[PDB]
Amino acid sequence: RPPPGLTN
Amino acid sequence: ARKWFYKDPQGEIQGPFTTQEMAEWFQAGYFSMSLLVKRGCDEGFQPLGEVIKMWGRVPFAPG
Repeated sequence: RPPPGLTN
Repeated sequence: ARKWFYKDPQGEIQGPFTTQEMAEWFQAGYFSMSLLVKRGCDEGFQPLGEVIKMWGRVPFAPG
């Protein structure tokens, strides 16, 4: 899971 | 322990995350040196590059 908010 | 926060480019605070979650994202390349980060107990957000300077090491690694 990508970090919330950083990759849209 | 869940204790890490960062601010996204839209200013929204994200967290709390474990040190291991932060380490994973750092090693994957998601975190630049300008990302604003703090632990819950800390006074203020600071850019990760400055956090590394303050701590003397990347804060998500073993010490």
